Amino acid sequence: SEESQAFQRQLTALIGYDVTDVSNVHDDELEFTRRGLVTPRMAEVASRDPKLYAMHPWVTSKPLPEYLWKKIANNCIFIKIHRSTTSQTIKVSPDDTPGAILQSFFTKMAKKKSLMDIPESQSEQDFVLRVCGRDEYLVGETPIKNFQWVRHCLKNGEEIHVVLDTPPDPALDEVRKESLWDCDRKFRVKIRGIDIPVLPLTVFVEANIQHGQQVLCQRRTSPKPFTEEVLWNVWLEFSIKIKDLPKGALLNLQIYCKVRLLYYVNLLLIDHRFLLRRGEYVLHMWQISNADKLTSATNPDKENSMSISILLDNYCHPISALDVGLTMQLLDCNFSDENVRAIAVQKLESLEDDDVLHYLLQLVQAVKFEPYHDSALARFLLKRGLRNKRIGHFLFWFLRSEIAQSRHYQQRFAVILEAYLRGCGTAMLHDFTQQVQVIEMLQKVTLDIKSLSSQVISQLKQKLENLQNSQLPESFRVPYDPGLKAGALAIEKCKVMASKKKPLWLEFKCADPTALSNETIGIIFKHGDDLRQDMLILQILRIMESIWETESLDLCLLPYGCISTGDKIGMIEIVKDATTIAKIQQSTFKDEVLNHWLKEKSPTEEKFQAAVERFVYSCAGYCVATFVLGIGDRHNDNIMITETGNLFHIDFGHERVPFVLTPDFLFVMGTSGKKTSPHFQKFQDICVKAYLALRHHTNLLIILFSMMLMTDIEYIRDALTVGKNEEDAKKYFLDQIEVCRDKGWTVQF
Amino acid sequence: MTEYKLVVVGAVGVGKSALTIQLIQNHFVDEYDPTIEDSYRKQVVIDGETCLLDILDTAGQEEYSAMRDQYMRTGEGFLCVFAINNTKSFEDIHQYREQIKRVKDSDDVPMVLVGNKCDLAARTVESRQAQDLARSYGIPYIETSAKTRQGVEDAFYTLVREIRQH
Ligand SMILES: Nc1nc2c(ncn2[C@@H]2O[C@H](COP(=O)(O)OP(=O)(O)NP(=O)(O)O)[C@@H](O)[C@H]2O)c(=O)[nH]1
Ligand SMILES: [Mg+2]
Repeated sequence: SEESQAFQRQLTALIGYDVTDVSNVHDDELEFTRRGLVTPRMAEVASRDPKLYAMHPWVTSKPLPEYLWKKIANNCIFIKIHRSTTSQTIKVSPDDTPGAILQSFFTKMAKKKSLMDIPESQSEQDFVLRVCGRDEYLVGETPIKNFQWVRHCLKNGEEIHVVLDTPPDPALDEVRKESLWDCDRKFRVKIRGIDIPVLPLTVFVEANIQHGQQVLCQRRTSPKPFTEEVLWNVWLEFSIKIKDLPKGALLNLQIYCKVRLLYYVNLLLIDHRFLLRRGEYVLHMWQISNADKLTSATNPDKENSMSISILLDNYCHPISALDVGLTMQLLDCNFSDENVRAIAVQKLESLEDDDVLHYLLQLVQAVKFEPYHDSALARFLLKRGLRNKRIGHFLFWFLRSEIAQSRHYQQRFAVILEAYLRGCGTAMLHDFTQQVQVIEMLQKVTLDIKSLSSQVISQLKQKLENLQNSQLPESFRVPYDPGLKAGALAIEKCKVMASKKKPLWLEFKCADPTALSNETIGIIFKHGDDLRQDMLILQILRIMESIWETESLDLCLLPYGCISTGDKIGMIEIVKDATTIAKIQQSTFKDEVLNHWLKEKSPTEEKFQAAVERFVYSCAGYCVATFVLGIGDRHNDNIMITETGNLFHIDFGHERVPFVLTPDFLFVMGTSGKKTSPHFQKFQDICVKAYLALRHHTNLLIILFSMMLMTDIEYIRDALTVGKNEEDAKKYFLDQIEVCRDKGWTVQF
Repeated sequence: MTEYKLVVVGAVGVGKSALTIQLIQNHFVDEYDPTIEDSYRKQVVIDGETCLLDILDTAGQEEYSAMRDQYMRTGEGFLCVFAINNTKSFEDIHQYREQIKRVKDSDDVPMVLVGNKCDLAARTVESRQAQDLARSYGIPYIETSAKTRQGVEDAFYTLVREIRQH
């Protein structure tokens, strides 16, 4: 159908890759998978609730932290309900249902519906409690105490403002309609010969029968002058028998030139339908600059790539939270046994949307380690994404990102991404499409302005206007934050931060009227650096605050927003009322500076003593965390602090010193030189407490870290004092503090 | 479109919500609905200046006195209200006066002493006392009545003007 094709265009637009392509395919696994995923889709679509799906409540079954239960005074929690230019503070019990809270407020308005400005006729059942300024609803049979946003407010100590407005139309989430000659014969392959357009010793071929990173058999060929089309036409029979080939077995062919590896390509010996591969093959190889070294995909670049030629015999054919995360250990390169992997994914199904959100990235990457495209692991992601709009959001960008910069897996992630899009509803597709236009729009401007490297300062404003005038959406959903709708663009505040790369500082007027403020949305659109890094450091950082939460610890980390939107492109959230330590020292010189700035920003004296307490915790949170991740040694320029005293590192891309605990920091804790302080003591106590809390999960952390590097990790094992007991590790950290306590401004200047 | 942040404070029951809802919806509420903290906004044109009023309706019950510092800080102008048939509330007006000076470490904070419920016969707070006190504080004094709309718009606009003269 034409329409069916008009919609395909639309999808190929978000995906960024064409799945109907056949140019770089030596079979049909991709096509077969595209149809294999249809069932899981409809199945998930058919069972989801139109109401709750469209509202996508953010809740949690975890109990409430002690540091949070303490927060709520008596058995109540104040909530402010807004409508128009009116708002009221209502008392509510932690165990009160959003709907219950709404029945209350409504009865309290038995004769005042006019004040709030609630249409007398307008039923009460036709109202929903939405967080003001963002697309976060408080709905469903769930205690107000279990909504992430509440916990967020209680925690950060902010007030809870909900705007009484109308529920989304579920109708907006409409979804479109639509055996061998002998299994005892030792396997063997015929290497015809290599070939290559241009060229920079001698070279031979290496053929291995593999099952993951595990090499079974291995054969080579007679060395020959690395001409332009070396030939061999030799048979390489392996010791393995057809029947002995393991499911997912690979034919690894590598070109060696002490010999050096230059090229490599892989071929699935046992196709998805459990059938030995057979025939003539011309595989465009990959070139040396790991999971990429395992991909079964061939090189998209047919024009200028080393092509090896093989021939396989043919035959006759008629016509329980941080615990579950440990399961992710079975989903890396170490385990390739489909069965083993399945059990693992199964075990992951018991996770809640909130937890999947925390491992979504690790999991996505884990897909590269799968022998075939269709797998439980992909189906788990597909389903968990079609089931929840917030997961779906991040699953989109994570996939669209990999597709935008990894040709080794662009094909696979694409088939998966399309599977999702075909069932996330029409509304979702639209929102996705608007976002794509923007990140694809500002992307242009970034290159149009970075190629101009002040009058450029005006070039930015100019170009922004071009977009500003009928071309850029009236408003879009901030990528790193699905709950934030950035509307108008405040070109005035837009600039071009000067650094190695040329990041773009953009401000956007919130598109939400209920927004309890005139502040603007700050997003840094940066090109050049691969935001894949940051995302991983942040992803872990969050898994740490939860590790500490299960121990009543709030180190006050600030995992700002960051999402990779393409290749070496992406955006990073901007934290208002926050500057870098460097800038502060640049606005003066004395070890008291930082402490001064704080008090200078804190209104009341009681406010200052707060930032100090918060500084203490945040600083301990990052010290410990940055040390266990091996990124403590940093520059004042890469460290920021909020006017409320919440320290936090940024820009992740990694004399000697454990971490950053300069004089100015120590000063704020009321210490200097070699002395102590009640606050500095508190700092040490927290450090040690947090540090040990992380060691209680040393395993989870190593499995999470290694998984990354796969797409020496023996350092973190030391940072985590593995082997040593509490009383020993405790001393280990304290000592590290003393190191910073003596380096002063050595490493900083 | 200047935005004036006005705060209405006073004892419990003196009529801070009546005075407000009166000036907002131009209607007088008879039921007593104890307030914790309600907020209301209204685009008003004072002396042709066309501004925006941010009226904050605070609590009177000392059971929420904590949150006084919060608003007393962000507050641009205070409408110190008391009932003329209830002496206590009058005395309590000093309590608010001090905490505001303190919380704002100033002596010129824009304030307006408001005597309310003037439509009630049984007065117990002579206007001389109220005038003198107001005179002491160096701020205007305006008797009102959310029932008969007496002095209502005047009280609020006088505050907006106090905020302007400060
Ligand atoms: N006669 C008369 N009654 C009034 C006047 N203002 C308020 N009332 C009445 O006094 C009662 C309390 O008024 P209300 O505005 O709720 O007082 P409040 O100071 O805001 N109460 P709270 O301190 O608990 O927040 C109501 O029943 C109301 O009708 C007034 O000017 N005249
Ligand atoms: Mg009231």
